Amino acid sequence: CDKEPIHIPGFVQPHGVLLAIKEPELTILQVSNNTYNCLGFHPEELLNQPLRKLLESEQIDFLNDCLTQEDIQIVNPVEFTIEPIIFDGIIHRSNGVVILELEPAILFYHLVKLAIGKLQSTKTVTEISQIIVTEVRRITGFDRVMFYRFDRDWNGIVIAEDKQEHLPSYLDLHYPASDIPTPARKLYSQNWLRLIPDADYQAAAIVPTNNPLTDEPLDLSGSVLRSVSPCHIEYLHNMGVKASMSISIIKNNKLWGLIACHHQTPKYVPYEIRHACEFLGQVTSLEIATKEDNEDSESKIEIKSVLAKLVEYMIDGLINKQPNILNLVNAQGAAICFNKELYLLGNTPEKQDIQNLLLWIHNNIDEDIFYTDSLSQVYPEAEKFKDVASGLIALSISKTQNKYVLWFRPEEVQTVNWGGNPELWKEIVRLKSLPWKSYEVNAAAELRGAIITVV
Amino acid sequence: NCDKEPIHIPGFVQPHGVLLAIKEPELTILQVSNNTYNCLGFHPEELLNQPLRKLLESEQIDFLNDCLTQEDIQIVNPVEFIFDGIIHRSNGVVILELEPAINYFRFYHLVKLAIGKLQSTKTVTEISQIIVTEVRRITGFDRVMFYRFDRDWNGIVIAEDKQEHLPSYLDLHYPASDIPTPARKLYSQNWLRLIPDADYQAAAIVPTNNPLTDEPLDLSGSVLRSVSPCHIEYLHNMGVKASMSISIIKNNKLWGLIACHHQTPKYVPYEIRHACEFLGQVTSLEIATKEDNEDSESKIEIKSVLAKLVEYMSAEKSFIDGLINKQPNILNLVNAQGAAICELYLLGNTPEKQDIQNLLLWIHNNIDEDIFYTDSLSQVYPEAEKFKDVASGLIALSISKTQNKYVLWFRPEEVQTVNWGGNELWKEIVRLKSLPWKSYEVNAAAELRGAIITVVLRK
Ligand SMILES: C=CC1=C(C)/C(=C/c2[nH]c(Cc3[nH]c(/C=C4\NC(=O)C(C)=C4C=C)c(C)c3CCC(=O)O)c(CCC(=O)O)c2C)NC1=O
Ligand SMILES: C=CC1=C(C)/C(=C/c2[nH]c(Cc3[nH]c(/C=C4\NC(=O)C(C)=C4C=C)c(C)c3CCC(=O)O)c(CCC(=O)O)c2C)NC1=O
Repeated sequence: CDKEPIHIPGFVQPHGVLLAIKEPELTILQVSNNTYNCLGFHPEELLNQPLRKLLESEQIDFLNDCLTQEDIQIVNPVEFTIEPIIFDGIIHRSNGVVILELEPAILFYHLVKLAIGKLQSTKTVTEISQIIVTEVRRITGFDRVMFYRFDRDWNGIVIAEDKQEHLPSYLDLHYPASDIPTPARKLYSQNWLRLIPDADYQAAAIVPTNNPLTDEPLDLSGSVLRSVSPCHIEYLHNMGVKASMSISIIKNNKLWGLIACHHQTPKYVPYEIRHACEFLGQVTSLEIATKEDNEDSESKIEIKSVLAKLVEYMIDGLINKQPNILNLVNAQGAAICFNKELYLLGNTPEKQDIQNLLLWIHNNIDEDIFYTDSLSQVYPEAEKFKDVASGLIALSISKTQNKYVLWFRPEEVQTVNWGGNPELWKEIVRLKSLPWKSYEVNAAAELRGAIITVV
Repeated sequence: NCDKEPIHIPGFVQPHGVLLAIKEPELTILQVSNNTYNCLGFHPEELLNQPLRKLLESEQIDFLNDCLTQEDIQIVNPVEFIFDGIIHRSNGVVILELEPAINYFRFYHLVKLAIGKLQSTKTVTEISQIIVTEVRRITGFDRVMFYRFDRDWNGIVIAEDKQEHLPSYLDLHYPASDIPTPARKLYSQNWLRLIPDADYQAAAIVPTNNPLTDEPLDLSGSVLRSVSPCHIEYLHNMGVKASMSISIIKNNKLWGLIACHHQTPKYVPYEIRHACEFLGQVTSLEIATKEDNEDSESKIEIKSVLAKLVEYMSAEKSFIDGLINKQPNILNLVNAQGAAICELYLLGNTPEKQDIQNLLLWIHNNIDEDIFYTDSLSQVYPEAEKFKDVASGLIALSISKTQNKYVLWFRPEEVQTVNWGGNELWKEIVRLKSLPWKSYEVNAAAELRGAIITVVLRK
């Protein structure tokens, strides 16, 4: 599945025409199969003929001036005419042979400028998600538009949705990482927009399948007409999705998420709308990456500040004054266990249970800092106090002196709603606290030296 | 003072257009610019609490209602009433601005080519030169300058495309006083601004207050809004009789301005205006992407330097020998040219012994923080003037304030020659001051203190 090269299917979607054209002669090296019905010329009539076979010398002068540019895509939304049939066209190099793609014409900043400032006023990522799904639905008119964030395991989840009122909601449904394989994620990373105008499309083959000069298969990663994987066309047929459009939300040059637009009737997206939506991806990708670092750096500076108030306080100021020890790592409870002395704070396991956990940590843990979001899986007795200390951060200030600090977090029962995973599927996570942030555990490890310093 | 001027409600508008403040949804023309009688054939008193239908054809107000049904009217701008109309709701009454209506295939083609050239850039300076060149090629203004703002809100001409004979204002800093806070906010709201004729006589709106609510007409969204007198006096002072500006915006803050200037009067059509405004939006997103990626690269390499330093401290008998002798060393962490780990251990271009000893004396006697930094050590410690050549910028890292365990970084003085346009030329020499410390460098210094204490307590 991840081994399958979707980027070189050897086929294209019927609605457009593909022409791999070598340069400088502009000889037509490769064509699709729908070159006849769409362009009139039969596929054998076009092969190895120079591009002047179907284009005017003035349009060819235009295309050659486009070839002079450092990147041809600066001119990309080209308009050619070939019965004065009109075609929007896409130009891009791949394996040297310039791919040209023709989609028939339909007879833009105002559409986006509302959305740009509407995104500029956002505060949280979820606001960006809801605003962008609503705006993409209003611009496109798709029956369904879902913002779909990837997680640390590259699982999907419908973080936002805007749909037909009669359609079922897929909100906050998780999907397995298998549903979007690695080659698909790479093509989404390299393509701002992906389009499947009709799920019932009969693929037209690229004849010859290989480039006549190089024998290499034609690379179609940047091709807007690239054939869909049947493994996904069958999935669209299962859902009734006769039209599909994905906008790749990218952050740190990697696929932060997707915006999927499913339409029950088959739907062709005008280039002026594709320009409006592909531009909206750059705005959403920037507003998300900017809002995310603000929530993280402000969280990181805040954890750094409460440690500073703790250091100036100093056992006295750790458990007493307003920025207390459990504020440092956002714990629910805490226990300072110095020798036979025990200082509880917040909600903690009873003193016998804490002494048992301390004997366990003295036997097992061999590091100054140890942390888990589910203590029950390593210290099974913790199941009795899962509701006060499902999560633990042990800070062994001194192994020989029996000096420990134990942060405690309550169980966080999670109800993960999958669309199947190896129909609806609830997954009930339990004995698991809210996971520790990395900076919280780093501040907890730093607190050991901050405690030793005040001797 | 100048920062407390309500420029958004002059009560007047630029003569070249006609403003009509109409109350929704009756299309009742509550307010008109006084110049209606000349360019419209209708006296200002003829359209007061009158329906808009008396002035516009019913075939055109039928489209206007379909525009008003939308959540945002601006999608329909410019309406074709021969006049170009701009509709935008503001302060109750919707505003209808009418301008005379002035093929153009090369214009849109080079517009998209300019958008692609902006997307092909890799540094902010390339975006600056490209956007000024393209806006000049699109508009024909005699002068086009990119005007980046300072953290002190000083301007600076970072890019310029001007006439061959015109003076170059490049690199000239300008005082923040030139752009008062309300003007900065209005430029943060209105993305494009035009004064077609600096010598214009303002057209008053009758009534000045809203007839139904005794409120000023909020011209903040108006494209015909009259300029404040001070800006027009400056336009007379340097003789540019027509101006355009494109707001560059990042994080909802005015990151800069693309100032256009013309010796002759110029009347930019709404099509070229909207194209330049979209180019400014593209330039804003591109500059934000470049700056964020550059900050991410510098932060990642600084974290890698810190990780290598921690690995050296964990793989050497004394951590000072892993911080100094090994490469990357402690200088790589904060981009310093000198260092001194206090005993004492020098590294690189540092003040000589007894000079650094006096610096540690002043540090123990005065500084009262875990970490301290300044780009001009001499102005808080005069003795540093004797060694400003090697240590004008300092980072004092208080590993242990009590027993005097310190780490100091040093930067040489970098003399700056700030060529000001005002308090004509006003060159200002800045000395006794090193290059400014970047915030991530100070963060790396504090993280180095924490990692040093951790590896020390490992012993
Ligand atoms: C309710 C459940 C549910 C799931 C799981 C789901 C997954 C899923 N699979 C794909 C495409 C999707 N899926 C696959 C491949 C596979 N995927 C597989 O599960 C297997 C076995 C293969 C094949 C080996 C590919 C290669 C692509 C990308 C195709 C393209 O965009 O051209 C998308 C993107 C759809 C679009 O952009 O139009 C989604 C959301 N959608 C849903 O609604
Ligand atoms: C020779 C070069 C040159 C300079 C330096 C210049 C100044 C200048 N001052 C302002 C803002 C600027 N400046 C002021 C005000 C003031 N101005 C003052 O000198 C004082 C003392 C005040 C305050 C009382 C205002 C009110 C505005 C905003 C005007 C507006 O758009 O409403 C702009 C941006 C306005 C626009 O986009 O047209 C410019 C270009 N224009 C030029 O052509």
